[PDB]
Amino acid sequence: FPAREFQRDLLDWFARERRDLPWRKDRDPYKVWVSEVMLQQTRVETVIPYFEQFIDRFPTLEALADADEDEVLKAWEGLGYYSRVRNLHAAVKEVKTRYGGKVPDDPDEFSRLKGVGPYTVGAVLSLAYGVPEPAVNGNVMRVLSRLFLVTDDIAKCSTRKRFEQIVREIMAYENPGAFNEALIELGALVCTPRRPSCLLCPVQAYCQAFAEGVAEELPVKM
DNA sequence: ATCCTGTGCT
DNA sequence: AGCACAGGAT
Ligand code: SF4
Ligand SMILES: [Ca+2]
Repeated sequence: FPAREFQRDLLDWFARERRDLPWRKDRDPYKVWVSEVMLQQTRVETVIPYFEQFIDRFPTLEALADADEDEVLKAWEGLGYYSRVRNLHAAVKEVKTRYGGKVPDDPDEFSRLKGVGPYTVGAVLSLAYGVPEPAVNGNVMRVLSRLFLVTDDIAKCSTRKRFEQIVREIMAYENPGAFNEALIELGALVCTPRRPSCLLCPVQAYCQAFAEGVAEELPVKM
């Protein structure tokens, strides 16, 4: 696989098209983390004002850690999935109490926190700390399944481990955050669930699904 | 190594 | 009423 050329085309596209979303204002692991939790459950159009309101109320990890659960829930109200904010709240309290108030940059340690799974670990650590971990969410699974014609069920850990291995092989190690962000952004804007915009895709020349005319059949979910 | 869960959609 | 979605699940 011509990974360097792929990285060039993907990252050049990302340089031009990257959305100036609120959670991209800085690289605070706390803020990235909050935005990833919101985006896991809610459309970007709705997350935008909730994120700003949430971070206004709780600007830093310690601010959230120290807030009463009532205040946290009030800030979440309208987003639903309240157990997921309760878990975030417990996790940042644990960060304050056992991890010096700093999000661990060890994927293993960060993963032990309540609610924190492989994707959240990869997103937060690569975006905020530049740790070369894969950040494979639904968007990335769709992009990789198409590029590499992966027809395995994406609900399976074996399939996700394969996607993880692909990212580790093709990642731009000089900027893992940008690389991971770019794959997610491509999935959001171009390589969409239905009718992907293949004709204006920056990595079309690399894509096996486009070449075979089966992009809309991918990814495979049982 | 999942399959479960809250949610939205039709 | 039943299905799709989307990640973490121990
Ligand atoms: S060419 Fe189409 S299917 Fe392939 S990655 Fe680009 S948008 Fe996705
Ligand atoms: Ca975990």
